[PDB]
Amino acid sequence: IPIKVSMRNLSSLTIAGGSTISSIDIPLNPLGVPPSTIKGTMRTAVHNLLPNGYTSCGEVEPESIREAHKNGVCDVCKLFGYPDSLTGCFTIDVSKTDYRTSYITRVSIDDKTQRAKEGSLFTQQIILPNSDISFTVYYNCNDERLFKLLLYSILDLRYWRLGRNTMIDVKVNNVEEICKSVKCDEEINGILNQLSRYLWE
RNA sequence: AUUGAAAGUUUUUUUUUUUUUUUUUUUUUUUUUUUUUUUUUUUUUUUU
Repeated sequence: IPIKVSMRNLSSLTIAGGSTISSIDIPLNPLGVPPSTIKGTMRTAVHNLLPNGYTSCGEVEPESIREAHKNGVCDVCKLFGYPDSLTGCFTIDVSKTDYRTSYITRVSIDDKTQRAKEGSLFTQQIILPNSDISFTVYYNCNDERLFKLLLYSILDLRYWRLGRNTMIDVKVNNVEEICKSVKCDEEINGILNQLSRYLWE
């Protein structure tokens, strides 16, 4: 079930990728925004903002993940996949490319005085705000509670940082096919309506 | 059902301080309010 999600950053969004040829203190990924960044950020938001009636490992160590999975549910961990049990649950791909770029710099003001610290000046590469990013979340499994959890994940992504504490506003450009596919629930309809438009008009 | 897997390149840092668009520069120098015009004409200090 495809989910055509369009996200537009509300600030000077940026991520650090890398390049052998680079000079900016804060690099950028050559392709743009990778699916891994989105997936990890969404998982973090879900764990920190966990909807009622769900379980989250909230662990980085795979051994700790296994220890949490000793009981063995971790609804969030099931949605994002066991380390070595399930092949997968959902996929993220980004098609749009060719973002805008500009080099800015930042300082660190002294505390005792109000002047900039001598030698605390570093630069940062950013993506210009109000730039649209479209990515599709292909959920291949067959489960409604996990699908609702994924929708809650996307919704919570709105109230969450994405790269250098940069605010974002997620928008879903498909409600008709989502309702047509399966489980056009009233709660599902309400959350999809909430995600249908930007939080900030 | 890929040899096979699951991890946000993330956190954290105010491009800030020092500096009066300031001093000097007189809206003055010149030009007669003069110029032609008669306070003039008419009238008996006086009658029954």
